[PDB]
Amino acid sequence: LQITETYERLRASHISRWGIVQTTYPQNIAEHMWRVWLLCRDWGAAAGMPQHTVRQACEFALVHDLAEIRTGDAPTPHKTPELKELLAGIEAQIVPEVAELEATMAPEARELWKFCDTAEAVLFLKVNGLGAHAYDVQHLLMEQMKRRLMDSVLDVEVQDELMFQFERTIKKT
Amino acid sequence: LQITETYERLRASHISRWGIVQTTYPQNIAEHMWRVWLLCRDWGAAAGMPQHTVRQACEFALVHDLAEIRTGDAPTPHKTPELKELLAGIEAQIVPEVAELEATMAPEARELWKFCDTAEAVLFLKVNGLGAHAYDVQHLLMEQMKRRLMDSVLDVEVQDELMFQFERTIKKT
Amino acid sequence: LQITETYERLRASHISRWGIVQTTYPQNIAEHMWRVWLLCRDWGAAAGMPQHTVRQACEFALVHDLAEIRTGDAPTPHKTPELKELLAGIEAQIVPEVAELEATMAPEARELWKFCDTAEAVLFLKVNGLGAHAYDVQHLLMEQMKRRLMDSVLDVEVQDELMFQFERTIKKT
Amino acid sequence: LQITETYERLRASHISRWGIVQTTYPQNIAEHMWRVWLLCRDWGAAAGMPQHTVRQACEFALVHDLAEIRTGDAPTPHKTPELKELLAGIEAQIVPEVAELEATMAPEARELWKFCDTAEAVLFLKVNGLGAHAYDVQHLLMEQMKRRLMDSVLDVEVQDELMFQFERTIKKT
Amino acid sequence: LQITETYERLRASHISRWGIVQTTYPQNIAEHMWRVWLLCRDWGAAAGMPQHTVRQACEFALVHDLAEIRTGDAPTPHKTPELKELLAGIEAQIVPEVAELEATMAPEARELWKFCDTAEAVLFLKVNGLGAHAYDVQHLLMEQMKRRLMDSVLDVEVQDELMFQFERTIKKT
Amino acid sequence: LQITETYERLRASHISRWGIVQTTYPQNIAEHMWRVWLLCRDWGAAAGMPQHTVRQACEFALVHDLAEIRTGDAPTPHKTPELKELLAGIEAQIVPEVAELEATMAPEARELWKFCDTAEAVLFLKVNGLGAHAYDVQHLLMEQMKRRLMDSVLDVEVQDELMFQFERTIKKT
Ligand SMILES: Nc1ncnc2c1ncn2[C@H]1C[C@H](O)[C@@H](CO)O1
Ligand SMILES: Nc1ncnc2c1ncn2[C@H]1C[C@H](O)[C@@H](CO)O1
Ligand SMILES: Nc1ncnc2c1ncn2[C@H]1C[C@H](O)[C@@H](CO)O1
Ligand SMILES: Nc1ncnc2c1ncn2[C@H]1C[C@H](O)[C@@H](CO)O1
Ligand SMILES: Nc1ncnc2c1ncn2[C@H]1C[C@H](O)[C@@H](CO)O1
Ligand SMILES: Nc1ncnc2c1ncn2[C@H]1C[C@H](O)[C@@H](CO)O1
Ligand SMILES: [Li+]
Ligand SMILES: [Li+]
Ligand SMILES: [Li+]
Ligand SMILES: [Li+]
Ligand SMILES: [Li+]
Ligand SMILES: [Li+]
Ligand SMILES: [Zn+2]
Ligand SMILES: [Zn+2]
Ligand SMILES: [Zn+2]
Ligand SMILES: [Zn+2]
Ligand SMILES: [Zn+2]
Ligand SMILES: [Zn+2]
Repeated sequence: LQITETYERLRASHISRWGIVQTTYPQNIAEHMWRVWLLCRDWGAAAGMPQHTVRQACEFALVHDLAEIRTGDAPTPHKTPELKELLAGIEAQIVPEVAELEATMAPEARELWKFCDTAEAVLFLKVNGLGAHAYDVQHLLMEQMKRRLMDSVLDVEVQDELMFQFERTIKKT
Repeated sequence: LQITETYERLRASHISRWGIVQTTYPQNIAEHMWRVWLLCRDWGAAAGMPQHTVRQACEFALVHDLAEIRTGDAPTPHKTPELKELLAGIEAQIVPEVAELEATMAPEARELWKFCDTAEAVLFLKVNGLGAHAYDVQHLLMEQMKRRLMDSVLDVEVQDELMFQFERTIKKT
Repeated sequence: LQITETYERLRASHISRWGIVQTTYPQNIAEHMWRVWLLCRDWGAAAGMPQHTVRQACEFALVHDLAEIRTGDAPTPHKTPELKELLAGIEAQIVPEVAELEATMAPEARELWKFCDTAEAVLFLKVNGLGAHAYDVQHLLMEQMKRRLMDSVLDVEVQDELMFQFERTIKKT
Repeated sequence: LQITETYERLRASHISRWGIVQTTYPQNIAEHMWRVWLLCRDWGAAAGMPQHTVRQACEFALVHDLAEIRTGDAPTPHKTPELKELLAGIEAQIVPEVAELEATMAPEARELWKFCDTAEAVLFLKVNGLGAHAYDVQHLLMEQMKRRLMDSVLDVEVQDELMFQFERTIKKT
Repeated sequence: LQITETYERLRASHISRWGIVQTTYPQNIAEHMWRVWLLCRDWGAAAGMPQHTVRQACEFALVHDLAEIRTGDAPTPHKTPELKELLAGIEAQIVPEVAELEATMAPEARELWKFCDTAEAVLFLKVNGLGAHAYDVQHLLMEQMKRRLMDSVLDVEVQDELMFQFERTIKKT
Repeated sequence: LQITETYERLRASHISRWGIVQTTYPQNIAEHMWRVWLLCRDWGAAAGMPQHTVRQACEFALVHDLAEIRTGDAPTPHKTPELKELLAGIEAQIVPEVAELEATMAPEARELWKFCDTAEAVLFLKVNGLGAHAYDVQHLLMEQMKRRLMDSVLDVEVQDELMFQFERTIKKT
């Protein structure tokens, strides 16, 4: 069950996202993780967050979905609290090193990562989603991203910078 | 959570299989279910199974993966007994009519359907799988299909006809 | 010429539709037939049509394009009366069992199937058509579907239910 | 019915070949016609055919499938003599200028074009065909190409040069 | 370095355009060159340009990007004067016969070809571009095409006919 | 010319590799950079290289191809010394921060990165290359990778560990 080999980790590019949403092509988790990393790096800096916090978010961004090489990527609405509890234990056996990183993340780093993880998905669908359901999902994700950010421990000035940058970015995407 | 609308059921063609395996294109569950239906129809008849049994397998084949419109399609190795128990309850809320059909299926109809469901996957990868992992998955599925068939309640003559037809079919695929 | 083998019938998923129209991906006839079957099942029931009629439409839906495994799928405008007459004889040699089903279909079952066959195509292009020609084809098909329905033997109440459901479905597609 | 507009002729790149054969992507008739043109140019010259003959083959190569913008591309085995007779009249209404060119082609130019048209298809499948049926089609086409060439009016020395070049080309494709 | 073999020239269909722009699929240079050829043929005739000029533009259209089989297709904004000077020498070694044709082209033939080369790209993106950057590129190309045409040696009546036909064509694409 | 905005950097996933090689799909530079990063991380550690060296290789891996968002990805054989000299100056204006990182890299970090950059390409083609040219490119890259490694400043024990891991990985890919 545990992922221990580079040949397995390389299969990040074989793991397709958006399994219940029509898209122009099957996005893989490697391109997703790179883009989330980029957002954490750029937007963490734009928001003036401490370097140690941005570094932690970026480190997690690059590995956070590796368990999906075994589990597959499952749709957000399907990940209820009960399923997430079961998946957390399974994922900790698959990638214990990722579980350890997740357990060490500071709340501010976690909230930067989560904002960027959802933002990347909205940005992806803006270009590559097809049809009414995909459009609804894009907009639902954007609402969820904003609600989570607003209720988070991030300072309001940081929240505002993240939304400033998100909106500038999506307009040009 | 429950799927009640035709516009949702049409999204069977938006649900991608093989989320952890490299393939030439993203196969959807609609084409999968049609092909499983075809195999149940043709191979149930070739094996001389009673018409009522073949009909039940075929009816289930056409709807059996509909819950994935909500849950996504998850990889076989990930569906452990504990996860399947949780998924069974969730899936019964998503598509109660499919759960009712599953609970009424005769063992012989279930075993025909399961053979055909796995055979379809092997046949798909024979053409459309890419790389060493996909090749291994194709062959693992074929071994699992044979083991399940051999240990099933189907008469040995039926088992042999199903394997006769499977092998003739894959040679020409 | 006759299709007699399961390995050939499985090639339904190798037969590409929309050969003269730009689309986001090549839809095959297996996913098309599954979706037409679904529409016949759901919309026949919504319209209160007799169970025997809906069953006949659904049975035909699952096999109706099998001859295309040999002939290819040809564009609707190209299928003039003279070509259709020639194709009918060829198709009857390719899939005599499908020709027999077609010759037994009740008019109401035929009109349900034809409505759903065209509706599926409109719905597909709504999501997956690309460019001005594809848009025109989508809208032409919708006009043809409505005209055929209005001139059909189906009761006006059935016609209205079919259009009610079609319009609700396409809005959400 | 007649194609008269550049916007319609540009849809050559919207017309997909291989409608009954699994391929890695949907090849269009524009890339096909360019490649057939290239083969006529290069192999006609290699074979020492008169410039006027090579020019005629090349001119036809660039337009020969334009009627498919209306008719679709249909599979070779389906084009029986009776269907071809009907299609010839339809195609002459669609693209009268192409029909006029075809009626003026010298036999040697026609045989160069036909060799190259089939060779291009073999070469395409060598790279992009998927599965056993596609492999069989590739090899059937190669046999048909050779038989037609051997029975043609082309001098044996020309036949041999065409096969010399075909075999060198496919080895490196 | 020099391209001398048909198997290499056939790789025109392996050379992907739009390497920095999101598109629905990877357009190759063979389909591009066919479409540019078509535009030169049709629009040169519509504009009443001399047959010898249209022929020269068409001949160049069919081969003009062959060096990209070695160099790759590079984005227009990246091709600065300094890079183009270096590329011109490299391309002349790759395809000396294409360089010779380019050096013989009459200015009016060159301007017809260049208009059509850019028009084809705009028309392609109209259908197949995805996202805001692709939209901007489509519109930038259209502005560049118009500016080059207006400043060219082509008579104003020819310029107007080319724009008349371009606008009619894109409206229907 | 300079890339300064997150919306531009996100277009890493819009930049297609393998522009002159047939592949099953268009790989983008984001998935490439993630995979190169992974190889640097895993294989640098397996080889016992100092943490500071592996970190530097990994940092560069994640950004090293960003200039291609403007320049496009060009084929290795085309990047002659003269072209690389010109590109180095252009790329330094596009992404000065990447040029600064490149100029600070220790030789051992550079050689780890270069090994992994080429290995990733071989591994990609092993799964996704199509046809004889792609096969030749895969094997040429593997020979180039080995020659560069053997002539590098890396200790022989490090070279051997890198080849040990590469060969184990490709066998399972
Ligand atoms: N509302 C939604 N409906 C369907 N799919 C969704 C939704 N939100 C996110 N996703 C996708 C994105 C990833 O593939 C996966 C979560 O990482 O789920
Ligand atoms: N061993 C396996 N590894 C990865 N994927 C697999 C395996 N077996 C089946 N599948 C896929 C097929 C369906 O998408 C889904 C089950 O219906 O899982
Ligand atoms: N007006 C039209 N123009 C082009 N293609 C069309 C049109 N109507 C239907 N189709 C397609 C759908 C199927 O592939 C096939 C008929 O089943 O034709
Ligand atoms: N034996 C065959 N089976 C299936 N398809 C075939 C066969 N031969 C040619 N083709 C395809 C190539 C074009 O799409 C079209 C003829 O131009 O038919
Ligand atoms: N402004 C632009 N940005 C990005 N890509 C562009 C632009 N203009 C043209 N192209 C593409 C089309 C061909 O692939 C190639 C030139 O033949 O460059
Ligand atoms: N020999 C070769 N022929 C063609 N393409 C090649 C070759 N080697 C590498 N590549 C590709 C990989 C990247 O897209 C790009 C370099 O990063 O060039
Ligand atoms: Li999807
Ligand atoms: Li997959
Ligand atoms: Li199409
Ligand atoms: Li095909
Ligand atoms: Li692109
Ligand atoms: Li490529
Ligand atoms: Zn994620
Ligand atoms: Zn199934
Ligand atoms: Zn149909
Ligand atoms: Zn042809
Ligand atoms: Zn060009
Ligand atoms: Zn690189």
